[PDB]
Amino acid sequence: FVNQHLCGSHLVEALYLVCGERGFFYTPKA
Amino acid sequence: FVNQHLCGSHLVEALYLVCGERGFFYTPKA
Amino acid sequence: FVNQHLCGSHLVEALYLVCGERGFFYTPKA
Amino acid sequence: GIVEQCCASVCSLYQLENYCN
Amino acid sequence: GIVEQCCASVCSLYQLENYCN
Amino acid sequence: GIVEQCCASVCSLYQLENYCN
Ligand SMILES: [Zn+2]
Repeated sequence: FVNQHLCGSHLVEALYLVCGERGFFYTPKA
Repeated sequence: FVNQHLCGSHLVEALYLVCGERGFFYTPKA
Repeated sequence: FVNQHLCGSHLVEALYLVCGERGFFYTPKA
Repeated sequence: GIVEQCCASVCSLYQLENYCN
Repeated sequence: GIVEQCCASVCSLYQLENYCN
Repeated sequence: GIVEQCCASVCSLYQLENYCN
């Protein structure tokens, strides 16, 4: 696991991989 | 449904979701 | 097949399509 | 078209409903 | 949050482990 | 390599055929 530059859809996608069946919260500064 | 910034492949992908089995046309200014 | 601007994840993804079951090497300048 | 705006400015899914068959 | 940094700067997968349930 | 050009400039799928096994 290295340093990733993740923007937009690619970010919630990385969360899908890192959390899986645990689930996640996507809270961007509104 | 909010305002989306969609570029490149992410755009025809949003069309896939919005149209589905209806089908779509991808016409970018050439 | 036209000229594509491919960056980041979209690039290894284009390799998946172009190589398939042949396999590929992803070597970015480190 | 939408390709232009959806990328240069911003668009809505209801506007993308225009490009469907 | 992470949305901000993961895009403006850079983040690690172990930092993304924070947003899981 | 291609990573560099495919992103900084532009590349073709036939050039991506070079990175296959
Ligand atoms: Zn992208």
